[PDB]
Amino acid sequence: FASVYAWNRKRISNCVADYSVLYNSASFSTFKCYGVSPTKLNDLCFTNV
Amino acid sequence: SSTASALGKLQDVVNQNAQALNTLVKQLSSNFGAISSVLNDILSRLDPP
Repeated sequence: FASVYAWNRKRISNCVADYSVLYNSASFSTFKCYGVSPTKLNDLCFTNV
Repeated sequence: SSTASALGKLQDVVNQNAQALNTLVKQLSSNFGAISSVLNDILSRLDPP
C-alpha cells in the first residue's frame, strides 16, 4: 500500500460487481457509506468507479 | 381582416395563464437543498431514516 501523500488510485469500469461479500466480511473495522445505503449497492448501476 | 394584434387583451390573458402554469410545472426540477430532484431515485438509493 502506498503512502498517504501518494495515495494509490485505481479505476474500475465494465464489470459486474457483487458488493454483498464486502458487507458479509467482518475483516473491516469501519464500513461507512455516505451517499447510499450499504445494503442497496447490488441494486444500482454506476460508471467509472 | 388585415390588421393583426387588435385582440391584445384576450391574447395576453391566455399568455399569462400559460406562463404561470409552465413555471409551476417547471418548479418540479429543483433540488431545494436535497440530493436529487427525482423522488424515486432517492427512495431507491438510501435508508428511509
